[PDB]
Amino acid sequence: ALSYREAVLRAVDRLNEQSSEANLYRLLELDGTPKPVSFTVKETVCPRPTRQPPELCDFKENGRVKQCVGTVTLDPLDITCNEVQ
Repeated sequence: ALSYREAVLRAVDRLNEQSSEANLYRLLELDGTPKPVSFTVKETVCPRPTRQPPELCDFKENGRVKQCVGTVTLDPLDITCNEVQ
């Protein structure tokens, strides 16, 4: 469970690392073999090149919200996030 939650936060970090957007996204809601994941992330006030954990970054109001899905290994990134329509 805990390792699970941590792998999701870790994924959020990777999405931010691979991102091309201006700001860091932060976890909004969390809904051996890789485990399925489904969670939403939301845009924060912190600009992408910032060595600040996203959880210390306030959400941007009216900031973009995305739904991410895929998998995580409790020990490559396999999640794709699409803006919520």
